[PDB]
Amino acid sequence: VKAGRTRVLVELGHYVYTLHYYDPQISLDEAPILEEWLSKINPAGIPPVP
Amino acid sequence: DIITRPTSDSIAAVANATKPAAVVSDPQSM
Amino acid sequence: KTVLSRGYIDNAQFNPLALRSNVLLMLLQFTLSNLKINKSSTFTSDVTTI
Repeated sequence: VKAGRTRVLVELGHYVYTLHYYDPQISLDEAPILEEWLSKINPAGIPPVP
Repeated sequence: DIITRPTSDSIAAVANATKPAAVVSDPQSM
Repeated sequence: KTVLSRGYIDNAQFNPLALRSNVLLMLLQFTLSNLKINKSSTFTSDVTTI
């Protein structure tokens, strides 16, 4: 997915969402945020979507 | 403060049994 | 080596001429060992996604 070769659709009914505000003048790659989010998913529950 | 109560012990026990590791060391990512 | 084997055969052998009796006794012990009541226990549901 990180490479431009795959697109994934995750079917969620409803979920808690959180969001971060960045500066448009600062280039960045947002992969670490998702990886952190993935790092805390388990069959018991999930953290809020960033 | 908020109202919250511990879940029944039986449920907690079985729930904690099935908790796979989220991140694991795999020598392959190609 | 339940019977007919105490002081007649070696520790590393088995009597081939008394096989039926020994097998029968072994099964009898197998049977007697399982005489129990399958008691119930605490059933519960799982909140896990599985």
